[PDB]
Amino acid sequence: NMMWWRGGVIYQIYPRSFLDSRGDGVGDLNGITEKLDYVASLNVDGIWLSPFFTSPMLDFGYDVSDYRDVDPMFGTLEDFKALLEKAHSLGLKVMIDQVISHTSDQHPWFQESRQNRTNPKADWFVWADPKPDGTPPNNWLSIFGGSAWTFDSRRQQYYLHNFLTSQPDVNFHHPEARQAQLDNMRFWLDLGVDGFRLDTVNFYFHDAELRDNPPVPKGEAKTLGAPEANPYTWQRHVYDLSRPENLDFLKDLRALMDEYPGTTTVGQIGDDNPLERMAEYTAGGDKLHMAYTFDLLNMPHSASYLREVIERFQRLAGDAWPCWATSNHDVVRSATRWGADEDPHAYPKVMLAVLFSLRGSVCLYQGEELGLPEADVPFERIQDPYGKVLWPEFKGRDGCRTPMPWTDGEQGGFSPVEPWLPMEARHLELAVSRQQDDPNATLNTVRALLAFRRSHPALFDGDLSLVDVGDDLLGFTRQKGDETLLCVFNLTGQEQQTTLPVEVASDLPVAHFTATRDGSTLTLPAYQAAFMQVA
Ligand SMILES: OC[C@H]1O[C@H](O[C@H]2[C@H](O)[C@@H](O)[C@@H](O)O[C@@H]2CO)[C@H](O)[C@@H](O)[C@@H]1O
Ligand SMILES: [Mg+2]
Repeated sequence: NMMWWRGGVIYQIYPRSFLDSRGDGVGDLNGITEKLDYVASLNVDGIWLSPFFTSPMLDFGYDVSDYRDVDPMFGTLEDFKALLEKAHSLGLKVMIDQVISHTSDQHPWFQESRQNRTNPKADWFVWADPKPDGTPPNNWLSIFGGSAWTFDSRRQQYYLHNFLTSQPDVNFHHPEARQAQLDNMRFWLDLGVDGFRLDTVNFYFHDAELRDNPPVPKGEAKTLGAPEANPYTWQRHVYDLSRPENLDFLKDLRALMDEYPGTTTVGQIGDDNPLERMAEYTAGGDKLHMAYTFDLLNMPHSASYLREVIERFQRLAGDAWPCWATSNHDVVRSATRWGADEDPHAYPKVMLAVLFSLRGSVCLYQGEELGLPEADVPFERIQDPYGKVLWPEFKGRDGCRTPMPWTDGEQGGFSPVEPWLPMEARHLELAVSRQQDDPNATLNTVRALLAFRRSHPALFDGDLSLVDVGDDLLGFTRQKGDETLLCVFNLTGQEQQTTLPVEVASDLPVAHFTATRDGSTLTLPAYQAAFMQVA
């Protein structure tokens, strides 16, 4: 089945916070290998591993110094091969992150590049002369704070970095660099991986003319890939990323992926118009297989908003394929980000039902199946550098990166010592051991939802058609050939009622969800979901 990815569910693993098996407080590959049975018990189709490659860990993995090796803190290449084999033996696909838009400054490429203007790798990165007054070439801002340019005295030149200063951006306008990254991907492809999560996929190319970005009109909706307090949201990003040439490169990338049947790619979109960019990137069947945005990774979460997102995406290319995610290593956990003012146990269930019922692929973040809320990390335990620039208006991403609670024992059974990030007390209450045999628990709801999803083709890659179910409900039909399912969701803490826009043949029960269908009237209690078979 070469089309497993088109509708499949992927479980994201953040290597540093999954399981420590070496007793150093940091998660490693062998721990993941140890918990692959649990992962498979989740009824997911595969996994996505955040960067485990050689890195100074300034951005904790996303600042790579060696693309073709495992950082000794996570383990070895052989350990990864073992992980891959065990995951394959359990029927799990293995996707790994690929951070090719920027390297660490400790990467040999940049170490050679920064020496002068004539060295073999001088144009592998984005270098530019200062303005006559000595200031950066343009008004481009780094997401992690300050200018996107940093002066280097060896070359008398600013280098570009959309993120950390220790994360210089790769110059994709230089062909040999692009090809170098392609080969770096071919390495892992030859190892036998099942796919790649493409980090900052729309960031690859920049405007070679280094043109200034226009400011954002005051009172307009800021970009969804950054907090409000970030000055990065003050300007419209048109020249610093999302260049036309990128499309071409995508094709190239796709071609590489096409050399290995069964493989797939999911790109991370960070753009002013994310749905349009995703649809543009995943259409044609000759570029990205799929991609995800920040549309479901932000604050709005009502049925009206979800309807708006779906409508906005359906406006675009019909041959595009979205991947939907409500949580990851960059945002506040959905149980808190979306359901802070909702029921702690009831809301995540129906939210996950919605996520699993959307047309497209799914990214399920580690712990989200347990309904884990965001952890409040104290200032002296902050690890993420992004949490030290906008404090206290923005405290970084460490809250969603606290270690996985396997038991309610010491350190959640994550480590025999104090972990790199502290263990959340609330997470101990929602630990796997406490949750493994609880029928009312979120974990079993996830298992049942995914099993139910697996048993219905319409819920894999069927068409989605919105129906009028009212303001405070989310209703649509999923249709694939023989099957047509009516899906209605109540995301509120109140009982909702509606008249069925279509006629129903039967009810489809799943995971203790309860709704009453009397005549033409469907009634859903708080945080309940209703699946039905359309006549
Ligand atoms: O590797 C740097 C950074 O990139 C990714 O996230 C970015 C995203 O691409 C941007 O659009 C924007 O939203 O900033 C994000 C980081 O806050 C990675 O997912 C992230 O882990 C990494 O730090
Ligand atoms: Mg370890």
